[PDB]
Amino acid sequence: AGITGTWYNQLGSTFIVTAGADGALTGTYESAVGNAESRYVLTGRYDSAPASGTALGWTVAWKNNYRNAHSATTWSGQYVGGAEARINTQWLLTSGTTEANAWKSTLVGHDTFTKV
Amino acid sequence: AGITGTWYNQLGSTFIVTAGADGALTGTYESAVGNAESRYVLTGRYDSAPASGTALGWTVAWKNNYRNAHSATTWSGQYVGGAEARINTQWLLTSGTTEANAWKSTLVGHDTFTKV
Amino acid sequence: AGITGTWYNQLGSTFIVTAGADGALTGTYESAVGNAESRYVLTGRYDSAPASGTALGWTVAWKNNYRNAHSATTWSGQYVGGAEARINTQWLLTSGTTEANAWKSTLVGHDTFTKV
Amino acid sequence: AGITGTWYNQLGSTFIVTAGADGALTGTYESAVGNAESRYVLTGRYDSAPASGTALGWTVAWKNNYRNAHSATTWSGQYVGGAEARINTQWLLTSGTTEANAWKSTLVGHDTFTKV
Ligand SMILES: COc1cc(/N=N/c2ccccc2C(=O)O)cc(OC)c1O
Ligand SMILES: COc1cc(/N=N/c2ccccc2C(=O)O)cc(OC)c1O
Ligand SMILES: COc1cc(/N=N/c2ccccc2C(=O)O)cc(OC)c1O
Ligand SMILES: COc1cc(/N=N/c2ccccc2C(=O)O)cc(OC)c1O
Repeated sequence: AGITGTWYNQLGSTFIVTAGADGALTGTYESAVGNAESRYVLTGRYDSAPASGTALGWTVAWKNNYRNAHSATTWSGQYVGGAEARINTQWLLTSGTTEANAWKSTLVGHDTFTKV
Repeated sequence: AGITGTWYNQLGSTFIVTAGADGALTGTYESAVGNAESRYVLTGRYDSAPASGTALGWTVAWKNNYRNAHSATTWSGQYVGGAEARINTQWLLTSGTTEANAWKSTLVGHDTFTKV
Repeated sequence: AGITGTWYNQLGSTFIVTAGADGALTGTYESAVGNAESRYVLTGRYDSAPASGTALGWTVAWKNNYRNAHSATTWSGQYVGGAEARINTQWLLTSGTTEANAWKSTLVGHDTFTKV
Repeated sequence: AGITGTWYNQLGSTFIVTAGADGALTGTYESAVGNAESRYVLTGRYDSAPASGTALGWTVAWKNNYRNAHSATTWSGQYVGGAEARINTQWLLTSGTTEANAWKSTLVGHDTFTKV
């Protein structure tokens, strides 16, 4: 219930998610940045029996019917309930690269999600 | 096909994955370290129409029928096919923490998966 | 000039730094969290001829005359001038560990520094 | 003594370091990748009174007499002594960027240094 809903990050990206009773996370992601357009499928897992924030993570491969950025982002964070529910994350964005360029394949950042 | 199979990291953890034609990653993860025992459900996404490496990612919430470590790991990387196929990753392990311990909620590492 | 001064992060930690004409960073760090007390020596490097933020980084080994946490933090970020000068960073905190526990040796986070 | 010497990462970059009794790391870094040429000054800190691995870190701003990549890398890790001494690190490479490209300013990787 807590997790399920629409969330936006500081970049203006949109995350629509449903938390299943089995610890599954499914929804779609709409990105404000990068080489993207439209929504992308997301899938993740969360602690369906948390103690403290709720640990969760999700992935988006930046490929839909319109574009392919040949990359994937994984968000690792925790959900924090209250008046102002937030999802605090750290993410890794890996681009498919040649062996020579593999060293600079992964970006790291942090996103804060606000529930609408 | 290539991604689909049983993989092992340096630590001896086992990742059994099924790669869907649509870009879905589904499977089971069995760890060799941490507050864990047995297999855990994994879910991810991958680039199903790659260009050189194949971008992918997945999440495991460290909760099963036996234990709950109140944490989740996300692996972000690329599959490199060939005679000696590998999955080179970087991971974030976030524990559910109180707001006071939030600064030290996330661990970062790298794992190399092979079929051996 | 820009970089040189007293800065505080969101945790209430204190960073006193002087930027040398040669791209050197020296000062002391006073931590609000962890197993620390008093100041610790810091050393870093910055782009003394920036274009865009100014790229910089610094390290602190958590050892002084009073305590030893057997760990080191490296902050990688950029300085951004203006009315409100800020240092936006990502950090890695590695703890000396045995080979068995090396996998969980490194924490990752992000700090924003405000100049006073 | 142990840390002091010439080390090489997987990429073939060369790290010449001097470890001070007081916990200072000073030296030169010569890269094998990126918008770089020649040696760059490095500065860091290390635990000079370790317990098993030895925590350390260092920074290189990618500016010298020949080029300026307007970026800086920080390596955070541990020195493991013995017959086959190694320095296992994780690094953050931040480029100076405009505020619009700040989200993708930082790369993350891992380097293993040996004396061979
Ligand atoms: C690699 O190239 C691309 C990058 C991209 N980054 N998104 C993100 C990545 C990490 C964290 C947040 C976002 C966020 O959007 O909130 C999005 C793309 O789809 C537009 C794309 O093609
Ligand atoms: C929350 O702290 C925990 C950490 C944990 N590390 N595993 C991993 C973490 C990152 C990358 C690989 C592994 C790997 O095992 O391959 C496993 C746990 O199992 C419950 C656990 O609770
Ligand atoms: C490992 O154990 C310790 C950890 C510690 N984290 N500091 C930090 C680490 C990363 C980022 C910010 C801080 C910050 O303080 O702003 C500080 C210690 O000195 C108190 C200490 O012993
Ligand atoms: C700003 O983008 C750049 C990246 C760059 N990568 N080096 C490294 C980065 C991280 C870890 C190891 C290395 C290593 O070389 O061992 C080197 C540059 O030299 C100017 C440069 O400009």
